Amino acid sequence: MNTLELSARVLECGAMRHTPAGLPALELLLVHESEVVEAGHPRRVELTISAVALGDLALLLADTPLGTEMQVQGFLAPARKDSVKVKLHLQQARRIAG
Amino acid sequence: MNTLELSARVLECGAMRHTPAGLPALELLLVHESEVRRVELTISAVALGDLALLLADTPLGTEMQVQGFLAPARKDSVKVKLHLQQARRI
Repeated sequence: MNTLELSARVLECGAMRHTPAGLPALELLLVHESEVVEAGHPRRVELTISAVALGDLALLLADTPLGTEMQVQGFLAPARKDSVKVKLHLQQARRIAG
Repeated sequence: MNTLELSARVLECGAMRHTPAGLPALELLLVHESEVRRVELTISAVALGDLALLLADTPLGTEMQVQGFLAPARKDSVKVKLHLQQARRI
């Protein structure tokens, strides 16, 4: 089990790249903001996380306007081998239109 | 919406403490295993109140199913922490 669901705004949207096998790959920077209750107390949560799309989601998310609201889900992986930093690997994403 | 569901093994289980409000608090280190190399996801988790009592003194190596929200370890930190809202053994 490894699945993160998150609502966020696109803070940065990289240039479209491709793997050697020609697969589209895109890196984005997402910023999440919300209030949550912890142990029975209110708490502001502001999370910035790097996310990677590969394949069809990369094509879908390519050139997303900055500030765009999104709803994504995917799995967490270390940024780099043995890294304590984490990156979200997108499996689902949808661009919300205000 | 900010919810992470994760199966993991307890790599580190800290000593239980208490916040300035007398609330029980515990810090653990969890490791999740995935395939393609040997992908090893490590995640620092924090348990409060009742969950801290449940997880306190958990033997290392123990398999857990956890759920909660992610937040930065601190102001502008590049590191994250999983704030546990649910957790269960085996």
